[PDB]
Amino acid sequence: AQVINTFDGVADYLQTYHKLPDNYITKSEAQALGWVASKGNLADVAPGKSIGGDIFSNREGKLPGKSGRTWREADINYTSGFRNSDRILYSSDWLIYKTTDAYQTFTKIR
Amino acid sequence: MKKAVINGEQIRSISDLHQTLKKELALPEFYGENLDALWDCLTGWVEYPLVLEWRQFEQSKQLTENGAESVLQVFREAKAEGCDITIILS
Repeated sequence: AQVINTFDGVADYLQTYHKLPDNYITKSEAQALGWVASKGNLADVAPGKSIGGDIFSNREGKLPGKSGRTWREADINYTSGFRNSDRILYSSDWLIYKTTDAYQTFTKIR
Repeated sequence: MKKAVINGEQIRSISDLHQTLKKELALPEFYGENLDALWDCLTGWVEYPLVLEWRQFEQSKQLTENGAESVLQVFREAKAEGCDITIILS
């Protein structure tokens, strides 16, 4: 399928199909195919793919917590080279947030 | 191989700690300076293998509140995750 890697496209997809679009791969899988983060070679070893799907630990506790709730994150607006500061955060009960400032602040988008 | 040094006695705030990490780990220009950005950099940016040498840990704990400990925990979880990180505490 065509790459879906925008906040709205990914958010719609997450809530509609309850999974990430096909162009997302976790850090481990990316590493299993050759990704070396400081080389910024993800597009080389995994064309059209973005890092996403890993557990997000909400270390600073800015996203809302709840008994039974875990979070996951995915890279947004990524194509190739070194990673950026844009992420989409989606929970097990399908709450969607984003950040555009490397996890300093968050906005509820769903 | 990357080596990062923290001179604990020179840390006067949590801000100093993230700024010392930005420089020593060659973090992004807009490094978020939070625990969430730290994790994301250790598992999706930083070069490995990595040796983090944290000198004067106790002193650096006095003016970061829980910070120092929180940041060390992130490095430790990154090493639990599979990152090739060697932590030296003195």
